[PDB]
Amino acid sequence: SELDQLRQEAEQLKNQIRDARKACADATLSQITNNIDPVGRIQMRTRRTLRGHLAKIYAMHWGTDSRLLVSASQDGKLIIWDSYTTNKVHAIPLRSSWVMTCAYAPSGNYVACGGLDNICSIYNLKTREGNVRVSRELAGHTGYLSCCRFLDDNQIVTSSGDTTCALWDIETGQQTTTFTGHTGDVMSLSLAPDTRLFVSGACDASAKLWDVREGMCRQTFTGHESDINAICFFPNGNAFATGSDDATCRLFDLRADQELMTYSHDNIICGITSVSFSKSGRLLLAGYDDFNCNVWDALKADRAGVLAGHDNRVSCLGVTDDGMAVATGSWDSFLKIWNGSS
Amino acid sequence: DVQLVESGGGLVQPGGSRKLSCSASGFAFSSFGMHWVRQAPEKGLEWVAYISSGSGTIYYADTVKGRFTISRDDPKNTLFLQMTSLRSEDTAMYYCVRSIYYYGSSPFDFWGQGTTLTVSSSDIVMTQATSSVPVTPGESVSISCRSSKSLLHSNGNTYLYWFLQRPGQSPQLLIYRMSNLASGVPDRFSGSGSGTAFTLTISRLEAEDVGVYYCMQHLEYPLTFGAGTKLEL
Amino acid sequence: LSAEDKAAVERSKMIDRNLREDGEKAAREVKLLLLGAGESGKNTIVKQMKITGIVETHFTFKDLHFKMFDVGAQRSERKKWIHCFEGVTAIIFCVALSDYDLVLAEDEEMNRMHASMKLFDSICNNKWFTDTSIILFLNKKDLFEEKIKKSPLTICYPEYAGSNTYEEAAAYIQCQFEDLNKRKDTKEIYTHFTCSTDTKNVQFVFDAVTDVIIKNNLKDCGLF
Amino acid sequence: TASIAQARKLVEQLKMEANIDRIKVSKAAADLMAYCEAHAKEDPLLTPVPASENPFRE
Amino acid sequence: YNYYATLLTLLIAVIVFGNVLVCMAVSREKALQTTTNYLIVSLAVADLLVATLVMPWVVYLEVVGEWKFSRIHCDIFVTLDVMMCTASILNLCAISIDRYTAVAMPMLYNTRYSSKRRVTVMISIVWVLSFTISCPLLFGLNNADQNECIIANPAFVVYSSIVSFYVPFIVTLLVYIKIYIVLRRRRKRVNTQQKEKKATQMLAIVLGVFIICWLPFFITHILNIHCDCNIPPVLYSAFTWLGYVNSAVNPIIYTTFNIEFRKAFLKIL
Ligand SMILES: CC(C)C[C@H]1C(=O)N2CCC[C@H]2[C@]2(O)O[C@](NC(=O)[C@@H]3C=C4c5cccc6[nH]c(Br)c(c56)C[C@H]4N(C)C3)(C(C)C)C(=O)N12
Repeated sequence: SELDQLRQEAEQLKNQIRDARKACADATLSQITNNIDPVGRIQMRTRRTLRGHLAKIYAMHWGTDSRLLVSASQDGKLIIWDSYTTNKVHAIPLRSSWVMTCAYAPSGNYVACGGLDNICSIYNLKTREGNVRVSRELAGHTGYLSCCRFLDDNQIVTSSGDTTCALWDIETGQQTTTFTGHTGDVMSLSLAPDTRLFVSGACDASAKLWDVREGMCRQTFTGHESDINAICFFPNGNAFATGSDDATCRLFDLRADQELMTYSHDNIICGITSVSFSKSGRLLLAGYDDFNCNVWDALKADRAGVLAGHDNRVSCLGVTDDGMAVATGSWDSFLKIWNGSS
Repeated sequence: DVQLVESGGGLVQPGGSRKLSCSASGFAFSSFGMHWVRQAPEKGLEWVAYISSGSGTIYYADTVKGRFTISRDDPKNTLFLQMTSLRSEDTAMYYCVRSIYYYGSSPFDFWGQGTTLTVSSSDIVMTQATSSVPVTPGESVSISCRSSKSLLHSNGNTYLYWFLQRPGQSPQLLIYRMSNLASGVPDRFSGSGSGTAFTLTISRLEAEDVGVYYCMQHLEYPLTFGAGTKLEL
Repeated sequence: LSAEDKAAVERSKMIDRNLREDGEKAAREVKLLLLGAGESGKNTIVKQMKITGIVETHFTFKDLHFKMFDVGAQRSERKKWIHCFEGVTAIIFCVALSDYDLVLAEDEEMNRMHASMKLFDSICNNKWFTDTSIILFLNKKDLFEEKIKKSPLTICYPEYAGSNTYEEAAAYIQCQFEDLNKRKDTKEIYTHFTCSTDTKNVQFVFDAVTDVIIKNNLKDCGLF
Repeated sequence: TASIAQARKLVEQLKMEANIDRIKVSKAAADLMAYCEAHAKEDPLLTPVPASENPFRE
Repeated sequence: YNYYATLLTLLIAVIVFGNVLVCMAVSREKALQTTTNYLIVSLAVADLLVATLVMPWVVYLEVVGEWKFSRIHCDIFVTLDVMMCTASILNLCAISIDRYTAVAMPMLYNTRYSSKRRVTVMISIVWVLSFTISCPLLFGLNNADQNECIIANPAFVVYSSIVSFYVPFIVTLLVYIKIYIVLRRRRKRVNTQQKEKKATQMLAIVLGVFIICWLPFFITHILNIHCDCNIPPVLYSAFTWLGYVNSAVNPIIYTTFNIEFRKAFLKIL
């Protein structure tokens, strides 16, 4: 009487919103980018090979100054690096050795990392003492934490395996807003440059964008047939790019409210561990788990280059804020740093 | 918070052996690189010795080379300076200084209280233009410091450090690497300059800004303090 | 290279030394995975051997550190965190023998024993554990002997001979889990019947882990 | 009543997203392309910087 | 003999071909970079040194039948020949100790840092001891004439042969027996099979080839002194080549039979 009455109205709305997307889809992005020149072969060499890890690297985030970078590893060690001079800035002994994620604060003060322990421990780097201590042990999630991005020194958005994202307060140590929209385990996060919105893809093959002010699911994107593992924003904050296990990266647009491009090649059938953008956004760096990274072209869906220096599968790759170098971290315990050569 | 209190000395015949013990509490002593700096009565500071973290690389000054040995014990968190064959020149106040070294680090940030050892009876020459300037609180004062060698290194940052020493108090870091500010200093202090002739500009003086301003170079050892500008309210 | 830069390298060398030493200690300790239903006697083994999220239990038996990860508390999909556990020595896999007649709580169409075998099929035939041996424990040996006389094993299996004694039925249950293993040359199942004695359960783990380590060593050496 | 509560939230959520006004792809594609053209010179990965300007030198 | 020289020339290619491929494969693949394989690389490098620094000079000497080079050149040739061959034999004893370590004391071999330290110690001891044995020969204790240069001092060879060949052979035979005792005992316990069968085959093949190749030449030297009886020169020559054949057979016995290495062969071909 009511269960099937609402199940038919839900499928009607879903049908009603796909007709709107089709109607506003007169052209694709494959047609507005034919007249522009191609990117060419982006041959980026391995400038540095950050080593010292003895186990698999799960995540790495850059800094605001585009020099320091934080690495999360399986051995229970969170290492802050110096990309230029290749010397360890810090190496935090972690309480859990199954750290799935780590971010670096935009001010450089704190570093967060959570994993299978389901707590995103926020470490205070710039402290009065020598050692790096635990500011707060954020707890309240039921599943594994897959991302811990920073809005600022006081607010951290975290994605978890209990199908919920949560906007944490660092001072009080409690959730201020809990984003409960997915039916599958959430794997990614990506903060917008204006820090108001954030999209996060889950294992239900859907990427939802949540506002941090109101706290509800602004939009919902579909199209993938497998689990979305990594999303990053185009540097406007108007488009994100997903990475699934079907070897397809899609370029969903927020104002058009649908997919623009499909970054997929025939020879690759493997998963997409990490996605990233350049400063301009022309190059879409996607980290495939067939041991190498493909330098996709965002506007043309052309494989401009291949970062093929890693023996085991690349897990997290990030590009600096100035866009200088892309550092890719694989499971062979090497954070190679890649940069173009003139 | 953090506290360095060093004891040992005060009555030593010339040629004697006095061992200075610096007891460190409240911080991770093993991480920091310890410094001993000496200050003669009504004279400028001189750098004595440095031990790195883990006792890897130990630097001495030219005047104290071969006579003084610096040792650190990491479990007891104690810094030991063994001073042998003391001269008339070695009457000074020895400060136990802790320094950290990484990108964005603030070395020479915390300073010991100091112990007085009195006795009975080439490198970058850091000079300063004036020695004492009478100024009033509330106006902008510019203390200059001219280096003999260009402190700008190839990596990009110039290693000049500003230290404020109050009368009857220990020195403190307030500007490190000529542009950045230490933890606890207000934003009224601003360091500028380019290449060699570096300068420090205070926006507004207060009662807690009176003292002596030094300008240590840190491009290469030995570390050279300039003859400080005394300020009188 | 400036004095600040040289001391920063000296700090990194000190970080390198401690990080290498910690990795040496991490290599010495033996990681082993723990999968169970949660009410199937997994808890019983953890309390005996010791005397939300992951639970880590450290116990030393004979000149060896054992690290155990109790990952049954997470209700998420296994596919997106089982790849962390690729480098591991063994997988302790607790299955109660009393679960053959008891129905599963969530759906009750499938028996608890069949659900455990579905869990076993996923972990054994996983692409990440093609070389990692599995240690299987049959937890409720005491309860199973009493229950089998009252209720036969025929309710769980359409195809079964019908012996209805402990000696032959338990061996058949052991056979069923071993048959689910598709790859027999790379990984071997080590079945054990869990008893109340604390020493016996830990002894089997020490024996099996030592046996698995020798197989890894011999494969690396090349005698295999 | 768990199924009914979940159904009501899902139906309400879909209605909210449907009211959001969406622009054409052609206008949206041009704006995304415009950002790339504007910041093409600034990007080091798109156009490789010289080795002196590059902080990463072999 | 020109026809006899032609077959010997072919052997030179076989030793180089197997050893070059195995050394390159280990560097390329991280799977082949394990603890035991590094010692196998030492053997392969030692065989290449026999193939390049030693083998053409031996071939040339057979054709001419008389040492036409300088006296100083022969002393270097004798020093290299003894050292590189001893290095090959001692590497097999090093592999024996390494393989025995894995079975007897699994904890030490399992840990990567401790095992890496062992490889550095083992490679150092093997190469330095081989140099130490050949060190007196370099000075000039070879008492050969200027016309024909062969090792003519019997006293030195006896002491040298014991350390170079006899002492490791007693260790190598005993160690592989001990490894076989544990594998046989383990096989009985499991039965009370494919991996154990192959392991039994490997142990027989490893000891067998070493006995077939290196052992004849050394036995003759001891036998000749004790009997005080003349022996034909051809016997020393024939057994010397047979001992060299093992260097060609060394990659096949150690590298090829393992399953992981077989993939490296397919990539090259
Ligand atoms: C050792 C003496 C008894 C053999 C002697 C000899 O009598 N020859 C007659 C014709 C061939 C020649 C000889 O075999 O050929 C010569 N060379 C050799 O026989 C080489 C010398 C060897 C040797 C001598 C002493 C201690 C040793 N430990 C080890 Br490991 C070896 C070794 C390796 C072994 N290599 C394989 C052969 C000349 C060409 C240099 C030689 O010295 N020969």
